[PDB]
Amino acid sequence: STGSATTTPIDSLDDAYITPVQIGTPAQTLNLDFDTGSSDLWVFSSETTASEVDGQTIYTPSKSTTAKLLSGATWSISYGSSSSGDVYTDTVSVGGLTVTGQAVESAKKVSSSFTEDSTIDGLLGLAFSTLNTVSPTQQKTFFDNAKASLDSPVFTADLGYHAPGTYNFGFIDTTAYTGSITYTAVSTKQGFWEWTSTGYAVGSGTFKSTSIDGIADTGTTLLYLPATVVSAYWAQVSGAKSSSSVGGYVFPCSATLPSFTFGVGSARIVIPGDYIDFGPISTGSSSCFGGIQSSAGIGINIFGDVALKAAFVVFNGATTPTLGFASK
Ligand SMILES: O[C@@H]1CNC[C@H]1N1CCc2ccccc2C1
Repeated sequence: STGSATTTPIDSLDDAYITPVQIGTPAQTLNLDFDTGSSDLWVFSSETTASEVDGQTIYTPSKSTTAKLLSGATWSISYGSSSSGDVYTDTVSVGGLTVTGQAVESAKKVSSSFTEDSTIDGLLGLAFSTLNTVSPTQQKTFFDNAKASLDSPVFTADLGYHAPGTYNFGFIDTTAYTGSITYTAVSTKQGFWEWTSTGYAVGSGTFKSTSIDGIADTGTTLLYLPATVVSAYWAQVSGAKSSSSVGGYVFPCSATLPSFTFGVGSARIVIPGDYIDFGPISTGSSSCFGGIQSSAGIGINIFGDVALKAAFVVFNGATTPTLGFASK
């Protein structure tokens, strides 16, 4: 089997991407944030504290004839945002691919950042099932449950810049990229799609060969890299500065940003400069927020949407997982 669904930016800045998901019988369609950095499928629900719902579409398990409460099971996750609740099993379909018995984690509580984002109805985790938070019996991701049925045990992320994109399950659309796909090793030891980039370049500058361990994380907006790398990037933008009050590098909105290249083996993925502009820091300001930021406070480097949307990305869930990147 295969599935294919369109993913859409939630706003004009590509702050996140939503993908429609059918849950239950009859179907209840929710728009979920597909997150390759986490492993829970959780949703706003009829159980969510009413004051914490502000425009989201909710899952109502009592209206699904296939929903079954998973007795004694709870979940709780933190990303500074958080959410928690109880657990149903139900039928879940993405893009025509159906899993029966998927754990659907129904929120009783969500933090303010989720409440304040009316466009995101929950998350669909695509990291490794070792990170799933359900207790006392951990549950499998949608991809893990689907994998044996898929034509090939893979999914692909093709995120658009200011444009729609696609998540495919079970096949690699050879028309969606240029050149070849370069595959690179993955460590699953921390439960992530963790890999090592071979280096970087800023604009038209020389490529610096250096190992950068990080995660391919569709649920993170920005590109978080070591302080040395990030300083080298912003040094090429006249007037850019790290702002303690804003919480990262900012730059004059009138600037033209250079591209940023990252290495995948001997291959190179070029992020156009415009992908790195996250707009005014507050409405009407002429200072803009940068899309490449230091990972120093995080403890891991994160190839978030800024990086991934410059590529066609293969999440290969074969017995030894790998990641593939192609230009597009
Ligand atoms: O918010 C992200 C969306 N995808 C998963 C979430 N992860 C990313 C990795 C990470 C590393 C250190 C501490 C927290 C986190 C949160």
